[PDB]
Amino acid sequence: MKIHKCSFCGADIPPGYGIMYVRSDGTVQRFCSRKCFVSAVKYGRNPRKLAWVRKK
Amino acid sequence: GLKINRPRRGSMGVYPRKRAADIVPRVRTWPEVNLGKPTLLGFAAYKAGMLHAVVVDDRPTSPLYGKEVVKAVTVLDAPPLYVAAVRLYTLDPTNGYKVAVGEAWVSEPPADLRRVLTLPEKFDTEKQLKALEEYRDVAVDVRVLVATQPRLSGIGKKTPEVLEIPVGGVPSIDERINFAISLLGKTVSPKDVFTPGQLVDVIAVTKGKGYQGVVKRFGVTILPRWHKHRKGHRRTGTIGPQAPALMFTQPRPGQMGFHQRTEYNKRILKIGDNGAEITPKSGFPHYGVIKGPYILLQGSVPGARKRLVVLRYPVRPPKKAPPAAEPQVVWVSSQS
Amino acid sequence: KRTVGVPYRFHVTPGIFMNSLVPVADNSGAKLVRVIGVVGHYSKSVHRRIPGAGVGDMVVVVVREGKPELRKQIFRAIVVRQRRPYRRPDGTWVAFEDNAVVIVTPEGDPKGSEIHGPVAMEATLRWPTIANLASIVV
RNA sequence: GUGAAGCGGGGCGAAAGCCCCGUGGAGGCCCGAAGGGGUUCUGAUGUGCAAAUCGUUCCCAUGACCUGGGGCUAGGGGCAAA
RNA sequence: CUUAAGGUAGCCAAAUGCCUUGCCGGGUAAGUUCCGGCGUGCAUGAAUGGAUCAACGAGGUCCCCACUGUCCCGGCCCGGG
RNA sequence: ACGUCGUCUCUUCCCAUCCUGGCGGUGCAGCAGCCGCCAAGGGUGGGGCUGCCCGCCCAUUAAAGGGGAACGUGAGAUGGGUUCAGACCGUCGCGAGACAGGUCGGUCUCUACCUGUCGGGGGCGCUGGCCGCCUGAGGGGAAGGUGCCCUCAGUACGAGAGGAACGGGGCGCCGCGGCCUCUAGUGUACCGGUUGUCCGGCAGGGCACUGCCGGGCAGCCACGCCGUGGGGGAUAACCGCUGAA
RNA sequence: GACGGGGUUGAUGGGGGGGCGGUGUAACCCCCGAGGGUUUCCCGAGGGGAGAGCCGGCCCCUCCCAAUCGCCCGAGCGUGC
Ligand SMILES: [Mg+2]
Ligand SMILES: [Mg+2]
Ligand SMILES: [Mg+2]
Ligand SMILES: [Mg+2]
Ligand SMILES: [Mg+2]
Ligand SMILES: [Mg+2]
Ligand SMILES: [Mg+2]
Ligand SMILES: [Mg+2]
Ligand SMILES: [Mg+2]
Ligand SMILES: [Mg+2]
Ligand SMILES: [Mg+2]
Ligand SMILES: [Mg+2]
Ligand SMILES: [Mg+2]
Ligand SMILES: [Mg+2]
Ligand SMILES: [Mg+2]
Ligand SMILES: [Mg+2]
Ligand SMILES: [Mg+2]
Ligand SMILES: [Mg+2]
Ligand SMILES: [Mg+2]
Ligand SMILES: [Mg+2]
Ligand SMILES: [Mg+2]
Ligand SMILES: [Mg+2]
Ligand SMILES: [Mg+2]
Ligand SMILES: [Mg+2]
Ligand SMILES: [Mg+2]
Ligand SMILES: [Mg+2]
Ligand SMILES: [Mg+2]
Ligand SMILES: [Mg+2]
Ligand SMILES: [Mg+2]
Ligand SMILES: [Mg+2]
Ligand SMILES: [Mg+2]
Ligand SMILES: [Mg+2]
Ligand SMILES: [Mg+2]
Ligand SMILES: [Zn+2]
Repeated sequence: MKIHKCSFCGADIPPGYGIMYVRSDGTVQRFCSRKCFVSAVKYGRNPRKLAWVRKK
Repeated sequence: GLKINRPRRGSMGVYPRKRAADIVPRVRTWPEVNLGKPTLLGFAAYKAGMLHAVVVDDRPTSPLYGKEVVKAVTVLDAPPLYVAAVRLYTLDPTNGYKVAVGEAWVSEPPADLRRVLTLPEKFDTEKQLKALEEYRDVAVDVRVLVATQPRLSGIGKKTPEVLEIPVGGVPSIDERINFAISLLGKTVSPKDVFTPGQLVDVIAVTKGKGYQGVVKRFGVTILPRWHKHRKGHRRTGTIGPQAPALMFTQPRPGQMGFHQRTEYNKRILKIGDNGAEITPKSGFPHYGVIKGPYILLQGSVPGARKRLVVLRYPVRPPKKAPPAAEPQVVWVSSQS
Repeated sequence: KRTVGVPYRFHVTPGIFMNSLVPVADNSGAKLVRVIGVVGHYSKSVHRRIPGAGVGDMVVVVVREGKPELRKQIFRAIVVRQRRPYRRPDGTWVAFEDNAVVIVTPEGDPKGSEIHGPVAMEATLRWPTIANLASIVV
């Protein structure tokens, strides 16, 4: 019952949602959805360049 | 026998896997519970959907004790049950069978009951109660006949479901009879039957899946190196030895789902009065909204998303009872 | 007697299996190992099922890449990182960027004197000797 | 696509010679359509579309190459890279 | 001595070695196959061709990297039945 | 004319029991081991080598038992070996040929008639017709099986080295039954990007068999989640009480 | 085939409005744009602002359309032990 922020889009993540991703360097990232996870990790997208993140 | 040992594929304890004879669960077993006061030993409700909740673990020996944990929960839409009749049972001396000896009905049954029953314009309840009293001294069990009120549920249908629920709680048959008679023509709400934090068994007909193959129905393996096999791979190789011939234990395709199943020891997390506090703003998918009382069960429940589900007091409760205090549901996923 | 870990081992979706090649997350000399066994009450499988392990589980490994005197030697190791996402008993879903093991003695003491990278909390709770060297615990 | 003989230029060098670049256009040469063949899936078909086929994957593809018309050799005989 | 000679150069548990998963190394966590050696070789050997692999191979085989629904272990979808 | 090895798949049965349950003996101190008896409810797995079967071996494991079913099961598969026609070697034979010696290659046919089995329907009967709620003769079940850690306790035992147990607490693995909230897969509903060409250009669109690529609701689903027990009775091997002949 | 729900005394399917959600910000308009030219009012891949736009085999509300008109099955009687 502690609310985190998506590491990509910045939205609140209610409990029981999303994944916690641990980078090789030890940094813990949280993502609200698979859409934000693949954008941030697999496809290396820039959150500032995505309109749906900018206007969220 | 087998070249390499392994357990059989699927259970033969649910043979035959036929469609349930009725869409309403028919409960075979009702426990003997000592509550100190008379009460119904079960309730019936409609399965609305599933959510997840943040619940504080209250098991002192549990490794997660005192922590907030996320649990999947099932929401039941539970409008009050309407008590239409009282039936008495005795034991037939010839064989020991339980046999109904009579029943007394409410004088003016609701008009929706006429959709399922052939009723008179008026029941003469006082005569029926008088006749019933003659069998009091041979009574061993008393049950009420309840009708659901689906108009008060999110389904909105009109035809009710009718079933018997016994009265228990005290060992004295007479007080159970007196309590059952006092219920004639009244409604019963879930809070009259259960208390939050207790365990219940659930009985329902499971979700239907139609005709299914042996791979899905019994879990037999797809033939390994699947492309090699002429005449298909979603099958058993052989269907038996030379003798005995096709046995009833051989996995075969057929109806899958729409069976009655019983699951044990599901904890009631919350019994609410108004379902607007648990209904998601989008509504329950494929169900609708809950406007009256509801039951929040921990875990999953058999049945499709509008099935009528029977809850009863547990028949195989664990040795250690759950804590007396109500469980602390911090947050439910349908809320902000 | 030695310090005890937690008595419990909750279900974890296994990430590595027989003949998986896993990097080593310590300074014991080994760099890459082949998984050849799973150790414990959870190692037992059924017909055709390949045994597998998750974070916190102990495995049997063979050194494939590393120092010349450790090559082809059989050791025990603890899974500390896992790419396969797994659900913690509190309901949190966790995944790592890579798989990793740490070489230990059969009693659970690490062979090397340092552990590189983050270590799953399942590993540190079950094996207190690993908890001692884990700089970052997640 | 490769780039034989042959033919230019440049560089090193004492002579011989060696090296780089170009030109040239050889070969039962290479990749690959047409065409020819017929390897795998032991695929489909297997009361077939078919008394030998279809898909796929393949082998050759300037030559001991593929192909039309005409002609010759006939049964204890023919013809056979067999 | 026996039907003449008496297996030379080489080559080998060979597509040729029964015994035999021969013995010793390599490679694997584990190799009845494979590779490298060994050889009184059941029953190897010189145009009956011996040795021999550059180039070539829809030939038969082993190892390594990459790769993957082959598998762990099954799921959902599309067209035609 | 009964398809010839093995394997795959799938079901069941036996017990002469490998583990799990019970008990006893021991040259049983403990930890282990060895031997016998009852007992077939459940388990008996993953790999390397070889066409195998068998066997040897590797890492685990409570243990990784053995047999029968037309050497269970090719109108279910597979086709590596054996065991056709081509070919090579060694050996034998004057020769053509031969070898259960090695070796390379070498078509696995059938629209299911009956019965069986699995599921799904129509009727007649149930002593006039019908509706609703019940009962329970019988039938099926493995619906559960089995490990680990802490405490007990570095205690009993023991010269030491070593080193238990009952009870109590926690959690898995395998199986079974559900479920779709989470996560994962899909998602030719849907939205977007973009290649070639065609519709004069823009916009919108056809085709490239969703053109390709990315995301993805519902649904389905497992790689996800939930449930999956103790008790009573008579007994087996036997251990005892009282107790005569 | 069956089963379950509704059938006007009605929210059963559709339409319309709202909720919730997927994708990713349409059109139009304004600004920036490497540079070039009818010289700085033109071309120009693209970037920014406001507005998203499209869509839902889900939920609610609302009788606007359709759940109509119709076609059938059906016990009734005797007899004996
Ligand atoms: Mg085949
Ligand atoms: Mg050529
Ligand atoms: Mg063939
Ligand atoms: Mg074929
Ligand atoms: Mg056919
Ligand atoms: Mg070619
Ligand atoms: Mg010699
Ligand atoms: Mg040679
Ligand atoms: Mg030799
Ligand atoms: Mg050889
Ligand atoms: Mg010789
Ligand atoms: Mg020769
Ligand atoms: Mg010779
Ligand atoms: Mg030669
Ligand atoms: Mg050739
Ligand atoms: Mg015959
Ligand atoms: Mg036959
Ligand atoms: Mg025959
Ligand atoms: Mg016996
Ligand atoms: Mg046989
Ligand atoms: Mg056959
Ligand atoms: Mg047969
Ligand atoms: Mg063969
Ligand atoms: Mg052969
Ligand atoms: Mg042969
Ligand atoms: Mg001769
Ligand atoms: Mg057939
Ligand atoms: Mg029984
Ligand atoms: Mg299941
Ligand atoms: Mg997609
Ligand atoms: Mg355009
Ligand atoms: Mg066109
Ligand atoms: Mg198209
Ligand atoms: Zn996000």
